[PDB]
Amino acid sequence: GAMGSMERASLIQKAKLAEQAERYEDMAAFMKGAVEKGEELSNEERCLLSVAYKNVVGGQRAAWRVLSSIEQKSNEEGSEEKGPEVREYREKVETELQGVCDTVLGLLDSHLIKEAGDAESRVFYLKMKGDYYRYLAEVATGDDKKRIIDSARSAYQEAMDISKKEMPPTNPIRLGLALNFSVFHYEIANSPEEAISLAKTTFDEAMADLHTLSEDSYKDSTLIMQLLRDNLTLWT
Amino acid sequence: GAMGSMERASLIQKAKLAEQAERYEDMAAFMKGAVEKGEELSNEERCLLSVAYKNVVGGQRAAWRVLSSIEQKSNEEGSEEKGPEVREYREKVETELQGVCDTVLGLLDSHLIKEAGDAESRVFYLKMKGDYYRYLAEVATGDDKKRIIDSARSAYQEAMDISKKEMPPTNPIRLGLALNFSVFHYEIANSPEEAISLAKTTFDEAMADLHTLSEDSYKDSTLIMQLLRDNLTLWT
Amino acid sequence: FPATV
Amino acid sequence: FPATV
Ligand SMILES: *SCCNC(=O)C(C)(C)Oc1cc(Cl)cc(Cl)c1
Ligand SMILES: *SCCNC(=O)C(C)(C)Oc1cc(Cl)cc(Cl)c1
Ligand SMILES: [Mg+2]
Ligand SMILES: [Mg+2]
Ligand SMILES: [Mg+2]
Ligand SMILES: [Mg+2]
Ligand SMILES: [Mg+2]
Ligand SMILES: [Mg+2]
Repeated sequence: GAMGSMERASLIQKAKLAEQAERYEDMAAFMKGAVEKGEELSNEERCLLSVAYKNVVGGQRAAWRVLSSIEQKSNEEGSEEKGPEVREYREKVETELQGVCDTVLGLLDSHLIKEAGDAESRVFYLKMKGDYYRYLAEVATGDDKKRIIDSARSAYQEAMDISKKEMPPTNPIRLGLALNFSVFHYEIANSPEEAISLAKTTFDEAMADLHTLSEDSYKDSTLIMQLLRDNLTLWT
Repeated sequence: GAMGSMERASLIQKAKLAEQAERYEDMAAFMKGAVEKGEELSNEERCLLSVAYKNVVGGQRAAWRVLSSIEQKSNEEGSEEKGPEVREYREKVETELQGVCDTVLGLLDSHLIKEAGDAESRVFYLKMKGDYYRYLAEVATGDDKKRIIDSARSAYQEAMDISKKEMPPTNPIRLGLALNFSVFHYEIANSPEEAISLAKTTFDEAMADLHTLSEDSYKDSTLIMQLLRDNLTLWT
Repeated sequence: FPATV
Repeated sequence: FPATV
């Protein structure tokens, strides 16, 4: 690894600098280097890892969607044959996105998840595993597509099971997991009723628990609750 | 070159796709591949080349400024010693920016400028040469700093001389050159009076020539004239 | 994009 | 940034 010679603390410091500079590819490479030191991650470090890769893959997904839309319009009837270039370039972006997903899933499997014993770490990593299989599913078309979808479902489900037993309904990790699993149901599993039911039940159970929270915790929980409501409004 | 096996037309097509997808690093690599085919560039292709690299280096410059600001605040009195990490990471971004500038200047020198015989191409490339030496000057501190500044000045000056002889005062290339050379004077050469004089004279001479233009040409010329006025307002 | 975090 | 093109 190109980060193997840098101190763990220096990698974390530089990931924070990269975030301030909006250099998310650098941020992700620094956090990959920190994970590969082999020590468990703190809550803040997990946040840095997730934010870095979410921004990298988010840009790739946005580009993939632009190119896929152009590719589909070029394949309708009446469109002029533009040659292989749109498909080739969509494939190039797709392969780069798959590579990033494989990298994150590799960090989770070697060995973040197996060493995560507390609910807050284990749920966070299993949510990430579901997210990155979900991103693979968005672009999947081959023999393993159903297994990719089910790998996302399985990871999200294990995270949900732990979160329901070990975390309050307002815990932002539990809320963010439910938000994303609900989107998985809607966009990946073709299960809009499950997506809506999960978002509504999550929202209502969190609402009933807000009275236990400090002002700071209330702000974090209500932020994600608003995203749940935003999706419910989009879907109903 | 990694683009050596791709058709020139496919490189141009993919540069346009990359622009639509906001993938400017890809766009620049595609346009670098197209330049290296050895044929001269059309007006649209010059635009694709310039927009691609302007966006790449613009992001690098923005990141460099964030990191340089943090580095300076860490070097004031009373600040806590944070170690070498801020300098190291600023240097990393700086070296990547210098590499991009060297790449563009290398394309201009081998062999875009020497084959550019029409005013619209030659002025455009000499403006680019001034721009990329200007970006090198923004980060320069060594023995060659004055020569980097003068390389920008020399390129801009040759472009100005050609533009004044061969182009109308409303030509958008002539206007964009004057805009950027004026910024060079203000920000690089510590010559604010020259920057202001150049922006004002450029604006006034273009104003007096707008009556010759079609509606389409008027829109392009007045767009850059507004940038000249914006800078004049910032500086006076 | 529906919202995800 | 002053404006450049
Ligand atoms: S981990 C980033 C800090 N937390 C948040 O920004 C938020 C309150 C939105 O919660 C949250 C963020 C992320 Cl990236 C993931 C989850 Cl599960 C929750
Ligand atoms: S080359 C891009 C097309 N032209 C323009 O957008 C504009 C009218 C702003 O003119 C212009 C752009 C660029 Cl990138 C460079 C110059 Cl010199 C002029
Ligand atoms: Mg160590
Ligand atoms: Mg593929
Ligand atoms: Mg249920
Ligand atoms: Mg050929
Ligand atoms: Mg240096
Ligand atoms: Mg003069």
